[PDB]
Amino acid sequence: MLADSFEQEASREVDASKGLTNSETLQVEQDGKVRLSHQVRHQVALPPNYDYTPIAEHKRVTLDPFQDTAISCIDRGESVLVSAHTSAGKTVVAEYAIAQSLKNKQRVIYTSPIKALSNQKYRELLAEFGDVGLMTGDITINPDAGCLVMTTEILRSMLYRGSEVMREVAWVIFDEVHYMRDKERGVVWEETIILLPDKVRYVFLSATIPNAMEFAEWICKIHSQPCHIVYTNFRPTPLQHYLFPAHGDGIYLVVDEKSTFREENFQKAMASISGDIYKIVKMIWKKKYNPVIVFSFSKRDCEELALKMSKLDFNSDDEKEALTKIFNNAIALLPETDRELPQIKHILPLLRRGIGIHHSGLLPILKEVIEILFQEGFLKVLFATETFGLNMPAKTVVFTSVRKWDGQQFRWVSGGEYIQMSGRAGRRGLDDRGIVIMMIDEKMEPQVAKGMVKGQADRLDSAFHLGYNMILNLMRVEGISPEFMLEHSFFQFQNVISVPVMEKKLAELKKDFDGIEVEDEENVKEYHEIEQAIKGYREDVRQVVTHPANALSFLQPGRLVEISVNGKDNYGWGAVVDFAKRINKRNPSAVYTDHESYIVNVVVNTMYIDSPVNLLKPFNPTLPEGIRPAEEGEKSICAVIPITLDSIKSIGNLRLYMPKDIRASGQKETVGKSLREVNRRFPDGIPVLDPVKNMKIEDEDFLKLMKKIDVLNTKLSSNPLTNSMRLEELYGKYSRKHDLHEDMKQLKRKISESQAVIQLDDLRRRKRVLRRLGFCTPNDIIELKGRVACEISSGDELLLTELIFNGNFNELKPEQAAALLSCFAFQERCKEAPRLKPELAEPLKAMREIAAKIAKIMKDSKIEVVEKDYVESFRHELMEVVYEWCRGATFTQICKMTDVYEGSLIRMFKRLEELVKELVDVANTIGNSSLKEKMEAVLKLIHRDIVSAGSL
Amino acid sequence: ALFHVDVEGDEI
Repeated sequence: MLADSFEQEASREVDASKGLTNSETLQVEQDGKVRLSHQVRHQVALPPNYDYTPIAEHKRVTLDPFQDTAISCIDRGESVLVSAHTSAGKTVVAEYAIAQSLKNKQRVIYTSPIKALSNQKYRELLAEFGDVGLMTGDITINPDAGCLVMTTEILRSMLYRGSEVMREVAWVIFDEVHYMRDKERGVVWEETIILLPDKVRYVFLSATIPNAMEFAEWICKIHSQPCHIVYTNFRPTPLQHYLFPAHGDGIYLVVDEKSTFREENFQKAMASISGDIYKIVKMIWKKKYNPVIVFSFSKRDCEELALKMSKLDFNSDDEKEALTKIFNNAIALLPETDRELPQIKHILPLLRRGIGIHHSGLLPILKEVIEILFQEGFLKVLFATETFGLNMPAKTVVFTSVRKWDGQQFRWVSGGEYIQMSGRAGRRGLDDRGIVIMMIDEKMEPQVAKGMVKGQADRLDSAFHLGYNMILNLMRVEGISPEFMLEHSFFQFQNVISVPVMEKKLAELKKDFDGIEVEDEENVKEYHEIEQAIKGYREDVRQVVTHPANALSFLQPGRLVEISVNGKDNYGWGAVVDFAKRINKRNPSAVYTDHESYIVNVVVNTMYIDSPVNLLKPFNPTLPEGIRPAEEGEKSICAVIPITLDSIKSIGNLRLYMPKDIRASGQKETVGKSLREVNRRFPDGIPVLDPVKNMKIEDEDFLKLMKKIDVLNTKLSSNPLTNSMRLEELYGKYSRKHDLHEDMKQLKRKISESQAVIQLDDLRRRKRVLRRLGFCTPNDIIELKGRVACEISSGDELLLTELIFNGNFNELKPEQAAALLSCFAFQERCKEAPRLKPELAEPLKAMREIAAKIAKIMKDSKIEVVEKDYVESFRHELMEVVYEWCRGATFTQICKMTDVYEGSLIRMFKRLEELVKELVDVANTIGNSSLKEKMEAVLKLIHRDIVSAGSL
Repeated sequence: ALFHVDVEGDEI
């Protein structure tokens, strides 16, 4: 039950700006400034039968109205979720709540999402109030202070115990709440927010999200209290968005400070589409619009781009000597042996010239220095990646490409991703405007562009899921039930609100169903079922025809083929150009489908003209987003695309004359002309190659399949409906109903799955795995094997527990165990490592054997699991790196041993440190003294030199 | 003309 849904407009004036246009962007007011406007939205989720008085009349006991409303709620003692951009001023709301609790002699808690941000907030809060303390997973300081900044992860472990500190706690402030949707660590936020006391109030600070009300309602239902939302797209530093068509000299304003899309400038920008980074930085330098961040999505793209900046220097020798002193002082924190590291020496010349690199591969010391030198204005252009929460604002931000790389494809940047990165432009006070520039290399459609630069932010969708360590922890605690979590998870709340919108689609879907009725239903249905059976068997022969054994012999150059990639995009009839085996340079010996085992280059004449074909890779058949068959009434351009065999609908009996160099100039045009002729001489269609007479497929099972088809056709030819004039008419009326009926049956089950509690079956399945492995008794009373799994959190709690109790680490050496545990701390992918020596392959196979024993139990317990996928999820590629690091090898030796970036090695070593420290504490509970001495020797062996070095 | 009809499969 909701109410009080008023919007209110707030206007202000800012200095005028022509930006990069040779003309003013917005009509200036009489005062010589430009008037802007933003909207502040408010709603409240009320619990049933609650005495509520509408806001905009609260009295308090340099502010924006979105702060005034949110503060008014805090003054009234009701929870509030604030949604606004990164610089909009949300911290003003947290400070009021942190103050209102002090003036009442009450305690307030503050949770920070990522690492050090709490520690910096700890120091920042002391200066503002004094009566503040810090509690964290790493260190613990001052609990007795009135206010306490605390890690979010530490709070979840603290609420299971029920430390009763909440006795005199009035407000819990969650900063950057939208991290609750993180697929890896988002479950924690939901867990802690579920376990909050109903008597405590909350202040939720989140970025711009559309579904802010779904979160407030969820708060309202769980904790039986009203919950407000305050939303505003308000951008404090106004932004200007430009498009830079590649290889051109143009710059076009596509959307301005009022978020209005400039149509004419766009079509001009697209007209120009027919080095580049160098031009844009030199422009921004001469126009004094620095600092700049040029975002690349790959770590190598950043370093390569900065290398292309070899010519320019942005710093005077006084500044070059200045930053070099800061650089050298920070390097001093490293051991003298690591101060001559190649990554360190090679980056200094770039820094002296005023150009910086910032990516996850950097050493922890270097990343920190580069961040500071950029703050000091010593670095004028920063080559960075999307992954950053840091305070690194620049006044102009540039994107290398208009597309982001997906796991296997190049996808268009999403509306949200543009919002999250354009926000890195503009600085409060310093800059009158923020500039974002996007280099585009494709004749993108208008509606696609509006969806990007003017799109909407991502929704805050729950990522709650059951965990084995979570379930075991709930068994030790007597007060909270796993069923209770599911019933209160934001996930469950999102399903119970989904079924009324699904029921509307269902009742609408059946309205079309009742209105359809086909005469002679029995005869029409039989004809439909037979044709469907024929459709199925004929698709089955296609797989036999397209299989490499039979197809490859007939895939000569010029062969005519019908292309239907992924059963969706139909390119019509084309000509085979060449074919070769698929090898997968990355992650070799990867399994391929028999039909996907080969890649065929085919010429097509139905490609949409403005499709960006320049993105095509020679052996990557995943067609990038935007490469599509020409729609009706659209121009066609000849091109060559790669396809797997599954993308062939039928193989032709004809074959063209192909030039030696199809890549030559105007050759695709001449072949496209011949394709037009073959398509013209055969308007009804191209004859296919006969599988038995022509292709000589003689397999006996194949012959039985063909006979199964012939039977249904003569069966079809003897149906009463075959000789009817209304056949096409009476069949479409039925086939439209059958599709509807299958759609309705799908939705009928979909609502059933959401009618019950979510993953309630999954909870019973996980518990079955625990009882089977011996982690709890057949009556789910916790066992010792289960108790030790509660202590493990930096890795697979089940497998690490089974390895410890099975004595796998007993027969090993400390250098061997460290390499084994490396498979539990390295999650990112890398190049396949060389074959392991027998000293490291034996404990690996000894763990892979236990892993399969677990995977089979998960599959047998009815959990959706691929056995092969699970065993390979424990990356062993760094085993030799960790092993030699323990044997005394230097950091310079192990870096030349893998393609993993230096910073990533540091992160996993430290992540391995955290895991080994957990197994040390576990040896105390299990009472295994031999294991304690083992893991401690492992920790001292890893913790040396660079990994042991500290931060600034 | 611009092509030929081919029904034989190379490499047996």
